[PDB]
Amino acid sequence: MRGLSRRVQAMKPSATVAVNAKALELRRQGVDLVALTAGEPDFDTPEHVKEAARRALAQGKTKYAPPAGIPELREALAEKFRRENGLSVTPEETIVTVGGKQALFNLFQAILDPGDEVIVLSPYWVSYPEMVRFAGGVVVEVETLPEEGFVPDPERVRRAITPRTKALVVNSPNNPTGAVYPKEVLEALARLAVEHDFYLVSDEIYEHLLYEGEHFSPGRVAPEHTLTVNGAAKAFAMTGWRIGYACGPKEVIKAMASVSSQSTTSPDTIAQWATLEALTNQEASRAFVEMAREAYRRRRDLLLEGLTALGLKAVRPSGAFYVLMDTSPIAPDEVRAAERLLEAGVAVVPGTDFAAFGHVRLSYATSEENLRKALERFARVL
Amino acid sequence: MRGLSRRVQAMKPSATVAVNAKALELRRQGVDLVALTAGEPDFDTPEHVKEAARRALAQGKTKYAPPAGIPELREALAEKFRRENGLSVTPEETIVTVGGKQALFNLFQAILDPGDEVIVLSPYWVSYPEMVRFAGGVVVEVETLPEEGFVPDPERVRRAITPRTKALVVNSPNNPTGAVYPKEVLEALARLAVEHDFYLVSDEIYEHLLYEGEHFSPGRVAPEHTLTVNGAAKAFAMTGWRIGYACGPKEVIKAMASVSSQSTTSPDTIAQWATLEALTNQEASRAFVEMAREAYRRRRDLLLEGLTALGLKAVRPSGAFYVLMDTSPIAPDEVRAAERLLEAGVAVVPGTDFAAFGHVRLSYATSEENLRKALERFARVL
Ligand SMILES: Cc1ncc(COP(=O)(O)O)c(CN)c1O
Ligand SMILES: Cc1ncc(COP(=O)(O)O)c(CN)c1O
Repeated sequence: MRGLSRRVQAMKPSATVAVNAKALELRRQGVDLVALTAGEPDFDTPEHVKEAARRALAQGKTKYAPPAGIPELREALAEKFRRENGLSVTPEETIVTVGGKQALFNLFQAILDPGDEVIVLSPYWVSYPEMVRFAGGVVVEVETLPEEGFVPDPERVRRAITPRTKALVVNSPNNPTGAVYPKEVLEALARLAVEHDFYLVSDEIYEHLLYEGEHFSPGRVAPEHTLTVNGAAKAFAMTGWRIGYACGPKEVIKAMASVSSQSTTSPDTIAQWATLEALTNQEASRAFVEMAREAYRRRRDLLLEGLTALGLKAVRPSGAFYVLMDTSPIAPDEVRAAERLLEAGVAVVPGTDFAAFGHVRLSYATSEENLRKALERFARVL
Repeated sequence: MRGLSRRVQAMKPSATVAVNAKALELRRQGVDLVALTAGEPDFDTPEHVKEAARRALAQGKTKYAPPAGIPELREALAEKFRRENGLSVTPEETIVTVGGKQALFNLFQAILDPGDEVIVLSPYWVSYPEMVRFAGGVVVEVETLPEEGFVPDPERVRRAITPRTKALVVNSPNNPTGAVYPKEVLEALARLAVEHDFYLVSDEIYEHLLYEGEHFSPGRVAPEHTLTVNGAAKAFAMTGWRIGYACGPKEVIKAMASVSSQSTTSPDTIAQWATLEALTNQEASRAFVEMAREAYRRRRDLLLEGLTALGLKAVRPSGAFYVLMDTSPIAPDEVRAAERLLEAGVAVVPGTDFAAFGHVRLSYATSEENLRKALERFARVL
């Protein structure tokens, strides 16, 4: 017989991706709207990275790369995790994937048997629950509170652990909250994984878009229980290049490259060499990162001051480029609230699927002009 | 508890990929060996395609593309399947994936429930069985005979159909056999799918590397049951670019883009624009294709004549760039036979995992010099 599988029938395709398409299609309709839905830098990818790509193209580096990635990138990855994060990985405990998303997807497909539980901290990124269930696992949510700055309380987390717990997913800096969890809290979560024997999956793609505090890698504390996921996407404005990377226990990494060989073979060879440049050319990349960070910081402060002045509540973010705004003043719920905003000319992502009810997610990864323009419309809505 | 999943523990990572790494590492050791294991063109990707890429880089086309692919490529895809294959698809029934492999992987994840059977014709490509089982399906093998030119007998196929049959996988031109199935046989297989109500998955990536006969797309006969898989990899020497495409029933295509959104988001944006050029610039691409085909043809004939002279058997291929060679004269089995050849300085892929026992797979996608050099070593082994 014909027909789709149950797993695909159960799955929700990316909600953030979906709302972006809608806001983009509305502008084609000539509709004047300010989109605050983007989850990607407005800056183009730095020139040094583009040159590395042109150089690869010219050198004929267009053939298949190994499932785990070109050796050269793996060595630079080992160096980056070591130098920037304190992790003691070897190139063999490193892997390159089609974006950080495929690092996570291949991760779950490699460690989840049907029924295995995965603890997810809410508000969580739209994709965690979907990937966990597509692999057959069960999502166990542990709540994070705004009054606690959206930082996890390791005690609420311990109370959600069961004999079925296979993994715990931490994301700092956080999407959609923008929170940066303290070293102490991360060490605590890392200890729970060691004590109870399960995997800590640390999603660090926003590590460089930090404005206050410091970035701590739990993998320093629990090295054989931790899988660190990262990527070139946010740090270098390389979202469309599709290059992510991860490190951790050699056996899990080796399992992940196996899934890669039977699905995508390996990521784009040109994009791989381009990324090698972003990582090794420290002077040039550090320069881009410093420049983008200060621009985002400047946009964060601008946005937050405006919300405060309009009497809209929002926990002050310390990383990433998102803000969860309490929509109570606008409507009784995020869906109706997001509808009103769209009608006022501003597109936001409702917090429904992030489990951030009563809130809406804003992105300050656009021009100051757009931010100011959005703030005016918020005003009239109120 | 910690531990890998049972599905990943059951899976065999790509065998062809593995033997290539070994032959490549041996040459680094300074070992003098001729590798006939490659499954990729020796030609670099044509200039027009590289230019389209440079133009995209320069225009800042580095952001996320939609899960199904940039609209422009989908429209050109609809035009290609229509113009080149006789398929009546629309852009909405088209999808771009990270290589043809992800088209197939996402396919099976979207239509296979545990226990669903998928008929696979042997010798089959190493990855079909692995992908089928990773999604929970069961592989039902239907044998193809050398004495019948490795062309499937639709009657043996009908006798393998059961109430559990969800799909049938056809691959023409074929890897590893190089056989090109006749229009009649393809129409017959397409009818079985309609009659018994199941999916026909037609893997056509080698459509342009055809030396004798014509390429028929079964999707013309059973359009609502067929999923045509293809890619830029073989036709344009774009293996490392990771761009594949497929068309078929809108609901299945839409399910495939959903899996993409929760795994890789979308393929490389730069590689997508590069591919748009390969498809629309017909004069330039047609020129590359004609040139490469005649070079492969010239290498096929060279290889085959040499085998014939050494008294080694092999069915004469009409497409792709592989040849299944009967290794009886060399050893009692492909594994021992592949071992002897390696020591004689020639690396081949044993037919074990292709279910082509007693055979070894050779690739004539290298210089005439390499082919001649390999033929000398075959001589001394005998
Ligand atoms: C929290 C989080 N983790 C992982 C990713 C993966 O990103 P990509 O596929 O673009 O690397 C994203 C995308 N922004 C993200 O927001
Ligand atoms: C029979 C067959 N089908 C599909 C593919 C997919 O190729 P790719 O991922 O490089 O597009 C290949 C690779 N050569 C193949 O041999």
